[PDB]
Amino acid sequence: SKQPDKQRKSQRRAPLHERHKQVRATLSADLREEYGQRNVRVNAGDTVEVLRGDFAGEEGEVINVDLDKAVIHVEDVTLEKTDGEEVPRPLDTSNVRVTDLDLEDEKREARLESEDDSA
Amino acid sequence: SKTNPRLSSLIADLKSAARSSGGAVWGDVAERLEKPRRTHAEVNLGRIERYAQEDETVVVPGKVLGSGVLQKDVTVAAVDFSGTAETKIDQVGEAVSLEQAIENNPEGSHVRVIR
Amino acid sequence: MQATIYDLDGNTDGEVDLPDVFETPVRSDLIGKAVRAAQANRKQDYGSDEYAGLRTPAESFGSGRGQAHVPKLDGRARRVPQAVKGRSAHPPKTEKDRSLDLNDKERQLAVRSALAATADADLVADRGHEFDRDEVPVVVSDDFEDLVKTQEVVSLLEALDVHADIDRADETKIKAGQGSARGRKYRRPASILFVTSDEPSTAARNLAGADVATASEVNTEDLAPGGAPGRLTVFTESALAEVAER
Amino acid sequence: TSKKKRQRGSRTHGGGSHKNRRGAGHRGGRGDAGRDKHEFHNHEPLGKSGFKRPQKVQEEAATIDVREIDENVTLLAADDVAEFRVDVRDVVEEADDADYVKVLGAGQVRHELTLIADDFSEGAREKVEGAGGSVELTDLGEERQ
RNA sequence: GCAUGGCAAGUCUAACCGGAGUAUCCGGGGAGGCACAGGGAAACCGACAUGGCCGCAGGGCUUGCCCGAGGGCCGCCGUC
RNA sequence: UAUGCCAGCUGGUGGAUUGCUCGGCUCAGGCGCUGAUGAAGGACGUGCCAAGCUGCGAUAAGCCAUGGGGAGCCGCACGGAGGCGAAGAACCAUGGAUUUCCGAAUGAGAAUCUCUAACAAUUGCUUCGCGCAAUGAGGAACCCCGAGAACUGAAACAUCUCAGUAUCGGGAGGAACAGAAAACGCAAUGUGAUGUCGUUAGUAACCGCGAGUGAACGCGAUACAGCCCAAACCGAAGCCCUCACGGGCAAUGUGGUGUCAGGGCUACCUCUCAUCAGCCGACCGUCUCGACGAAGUCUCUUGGAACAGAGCGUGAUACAGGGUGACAACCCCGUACUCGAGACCAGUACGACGUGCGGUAGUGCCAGAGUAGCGGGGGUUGGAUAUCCCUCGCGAAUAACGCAGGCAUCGACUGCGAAGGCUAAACACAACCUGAGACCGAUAGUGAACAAGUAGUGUGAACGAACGCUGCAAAGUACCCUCAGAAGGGAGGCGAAAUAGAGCAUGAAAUCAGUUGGCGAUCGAGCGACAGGGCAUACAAGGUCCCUCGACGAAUGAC
Ligand SMILES: [Cl-]
Ligand SMILES: [Cl-]
Ligand SMILES: [Cl-]
Ligand SMILES: [Mg+2]
Ligand SMILES: [Mg+2]
Ligand SMILES: [Mg+2]
Ligand SMILES: [Mg+2]
Ligand SMILES: [Mg+2]
Ligand SMILES: [Mg+2]
Ligand SMILES: [Mg+2]
Ligand SMILES: [Mg+2]
Ligand SMILES: [Mg+2]
Ligand SMILES: [Mg+2]
Ligand SMILES: [Mg+2]
Ligand code: NA
Ligand code: NA
Ligand code: NA
Ligand code: NA
Ligand code: NA
Ligand code: NA
Ligand code: NA
Ligand code: NA
Ligand code: NA
Ligand code: NA
Ligand code: NA
Ligand code: NA
Ligand code: NA
Ligand code: NA
Ligand code: NA
Ligand code: NA
Ligand code: NA
Ligand code: NA
Ligand code: NA
Ligand SMILES: [Sr+2]
Ligand SMILES: [Sr+2]
Ligand SMILES: [Sr+2]
Ligand SMILES: [Sr+2]
Ligand SMILES: [Sr+2]
Ligand SMILES: [Sr+2]
Ligand SMILES: [Sr+2]
Ligand SMILES: [Sr+2]
Ligand SMILES: [Sr+2]
Ligand SMILES: [Sr+2]
Ligand SMILES: [Sr+2]
Ligand SMILES: [Sr+2]
Ligand SMILES: [Sr+2]
Ligand SMILES: [Sr+2]
Ligand SMILES: [Sr+2]
Ligand SMILES: [Sr+2]
Ligand SMILES: [Sr+2]
Ligand SMILES: [Sr+2]
Repeated sequence: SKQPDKQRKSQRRAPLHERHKQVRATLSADLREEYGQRNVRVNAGDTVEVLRGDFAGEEGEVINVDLDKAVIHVEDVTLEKTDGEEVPRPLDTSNVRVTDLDLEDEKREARLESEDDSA
Repeated sequence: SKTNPRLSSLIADLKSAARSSGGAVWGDVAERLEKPRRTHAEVNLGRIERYAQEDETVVVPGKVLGSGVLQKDVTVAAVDFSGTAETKIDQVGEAVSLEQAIENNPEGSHVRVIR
Repeated sequence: MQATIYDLDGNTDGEVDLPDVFETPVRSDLIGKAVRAAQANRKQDYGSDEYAGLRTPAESFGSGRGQAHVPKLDGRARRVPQAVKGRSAHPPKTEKDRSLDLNDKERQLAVRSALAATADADLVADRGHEFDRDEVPVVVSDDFEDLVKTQEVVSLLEALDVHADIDRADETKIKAGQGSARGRKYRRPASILFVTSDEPSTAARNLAGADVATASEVNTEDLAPGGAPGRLTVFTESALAEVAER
Repeated sequence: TSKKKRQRGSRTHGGGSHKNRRGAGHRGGRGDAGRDKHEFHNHEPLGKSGFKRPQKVQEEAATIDVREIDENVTLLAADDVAEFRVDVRDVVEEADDADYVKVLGAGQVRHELTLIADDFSEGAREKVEGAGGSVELTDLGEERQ
């Protein structure tokens, strides 16, 4: 709807299958040309480049994708705890760009290459 | 506190002429138009026909309405005329805006006020 | 008077008689009234729950315990307007008539008057619109309706030295206040109004601040947004002629 | 600024002592209470008067004064012009939901007219004839005797 | 009641119908209301688009003298 | 200088203010019945660890199928351990499985359990056997049928009013109810079932003729639709159960005919497209859900972060709204366009099957009784003589008759056939779905943004709160010292900020601690206003002020 309360609400309360769209990220120039799409759902296999936060400029493999919190962990994009341990700093896919896809799954690859559908 | 910008300008123009030319009617008419709308003239043709005379411009400090019959060939000057009024008047004389009259007669001479 | 017709390239292509209505004396008070009424007529009825604060058997103890005679329940004051959780004394009511009447003649006069304000460059410029043209409104060949791409309307407006107004409207304002909590965060200047004849211009409608309308039903509001007369308009060959009998 | 808008801070909002604006006692009773006692003034007096005939035994005549007819003779070009001849029935409005048309004699008649109507008043005729005109009583008008 | 505004011997549409940019808005809809004649319980009858005199504003003139809307005092008319 | 007064400063207390919105409020459109095939509701269970909420039911946050979906998942809820998922999980849609006990609660009983095969109870059919069936209870209001106040108004009060309102009893549906004239009565050569909306109209009518109460016909609209019996004349030509056999019903009449364009019958003309019954079966439209979906994440500067400024560029049938570390059409979800499905419209419209419309003449063959109507007594209504109903009593005609047209009777005239029945659409409500907003913005708005009908009160009926905000990211503070210490403190680490460190954005006043200026242990009380002195004062946002003399010099006015 046009009402802000309903918009945020339908986003926070969206069922799991509707949350994939909350972890989508724009594709690199090459990939957009290759699959005829502007973006895709970031997978734990993909490689990505950070374009906005304090880690803008870095690239790395996606190590985790959390649909519950709609965020992703990217290798080496971490924070140093008090005890010294190194933990990941969650990223919104909206500040990221996919530069390499993990197509180990026929379905995803098939979905990506089809035209009537987007992956 | 008039709302109509045209009525507001007509009043200003009426004062300009009364003060510049040797007209006392225009300033007089101005004063009446400044009064509340309910006091403005609402005259039918039957009244103009009864008290007007040719070559003497009839001045109505209000609006002219179409009831009655006008035969005399007179020039009626009013703030406004109803559609029918302006039609009947033009058939045997002429209907003019108070704005034109002020221009063709800034001195405001040979004029008869009717209400 | 006469109005110059323009082709999709922006080049002059003849001219037609500007209909008499465009000579109607400009009446900003009547126009303002017409807009005021249209704006009020779309407002929704509202009001607080009629039993709000009244769902309690709270009673006053009267004199005797050194307390004010205020209805209380479980040692808590209630119901009365001065009580926290008490009823609203004179709240908004659903039964209230929030519409405004307007005689048809008076309304129609306003439309004609707003149409006429459209043919006065000085007024249009006073209203705020940006443009480097002398003749107004802008009249264009009926082929304008056949356009499809927004960008194609862009080219034409640039050719007509009128695109500057869209640049003006290409700035949204994030309003001060809580309207934002209700979906009214943004607002923006009103730019060009496109009046066609068969259907509203789908090609022009998305332009910043643009409004599209049809000659048979263009109203005081699109002709004078907010009640301010003199909107930079662009008519269609046939629109111009159709508008003549409004 | 309206009167209402200036009341804040006044305490009594123009009511005088704050003991005045209470219930109906401040109005001497509700509605028309006391119309024969404390507030009898200017009230129509008590009592019955006259009677009414049944609504379907009542006749509502459609009337018109010669003045109206006569002032619009030329304009009524869509109506006979002889040595004017006018059937009032085709002139009077509301001449359908009326039981008949009657010509009244208010005003002057500066033309010779041949009027056709269900009924005329004495003065209506005196004037119409006196101006070189005539009056024709319709068939329905044949209810005088 | 009043102030403002539209139209004016008329004025306004109501429900509702069509259109559309779809609660806005454009067009249509005069059913009906109020006004355009009154008086009389009723039956029933049915009036000054001016006849006289004052005179404010305003206008005119040869600068007191004319014309004098509105207004004032009367006549006269309709009806009981 | 104690006790102390006034103002401020630093820190607290407190949670105002500003900003924010997962909640309300209101409007609009759509939709709309559930239950003995055991509902709605409740109880008790159910998780690896599980108190609350949610889900579920001993198969217990779930089992199966088909389609969608997709590389993740194991609810709210970010734990530990562990597990599931390419044998395609999660999740979503549709259909199915499981579905404890109490509950209409139905074998009997009982505070959710127990005792010894159960439609308990009332009914219909009946194979007279619970064999086949029905009822019961629920639902926000809406709807129909009954029972029916008072405060109040009348400035008292009794008729009247509040009001056929509140509340009570019974009952149906998705809508109800009404409905094809014994009508109307703009009286007519006129209208033509019924709701409803606008108007007629605060009119007619009522009324301590007071206060007050208050229609209708008509008209303009919405939507439209008309039919079936009883009897005459026929007289078993019939219906129900069962696969069948067979059984039950039915002469106290099943079935045919017929239904005011009256009908039937006898004699004829012509003809059927009326009606009734059944078959088939939508378009469109509306509501919802879904698929697809353009174009920057370029430079410099500031910043913790660019969504800022400046510069360059792009889409737009898309510049609605939201999200993203700050003002985003072009980063993400969407949005426009186009497309798909379900629901409603509707088993309706259309089409087709069968039936057969209608007209003439004759015929006193048929046509609804405690009725029509009158009287006694009440209620009710605008209903006045002239509303509608109840009750007691009386009580008719038979179409060649009868009722109505606002007092009664009789004639005339006009209308119409009561005492049998059914009937779509247009209208009410808001539970449910979706959308919307000059509504409120956490003492507001719901009682309820939070454990909310929660905590809690009352024997019970019933009553009933308060509590929103760390941060961009938990990076949610490692190590050390102190201490009885997982407390607290100190030092330290993180972050732009810890004066963001847990009811953790901001942080008012009242007020408290410490402290600065002024006053202060010989002095008097609306706490001040106006003058004038002391003391005090970083900048900024005010820059004037003082003395000699001179110029001007009102009223007044000298030694
Ligand atoms: Cl007049
Ligand atoms: Cl009468
Ligand atoms: Cl009728
Ligand atoms: Mg692809
Ligand atoms: Mg409240
Ligand atoms: Mg504010
Ligand atoms: Mg039992
Ligand atoms: Mg009383
Ligand atoms: Mg009563
Ligand atoms: Mg009394
Ligand atoms: Mg009543
Ligand atoms: Mg009636
Ligand atoms: Mg609250
Ligand atoms: Mg805080
Ligand atoms: Na309550
Ligand atoms: Na309202
Ligand atoms: Na008071
Ligand atoms: Na009318
Ligand atoms: Na529904
Ligand atoms: Na639990
Ligand atoms: Na179940
Ligand atoms: Na049963
Ligand atoms: Na049995
Ligand atoms: Na009283
Ligand atoms: Na009393
Ligand atoms: Na009474
Ligand atoms: Na009529
Ligand atoms: Na982003
Ligand atoms: Na009654
Ligand atoms: Na009786
Ligand atoms: Na009748
Ligand atoms: Na609060
Ligand atoms: Na001082
Ligand atoms: Sr979750
Ligand atoms: Sr969660
Ligand atoms: Sr006492
Ligand atoms: Sr007063
Ligand atoms: Sr009170
Ligand atoms: Sr009074
Ligand atoms: Sr008295
Ligand atoms: Sr009429
Ligand atoms: Sr009109
Ligand atoms: Sr006079
Ligand atoms: Sr019909
Ligand atoms: Sr009968
Ligand atoms: Sr009679
Ligand atoms: Sr609070
Ligand atoms: Sr509420
Ligand atoms: Sr008690
Ligand atoms: Sr520290
Ligand atoms: Sr001096």
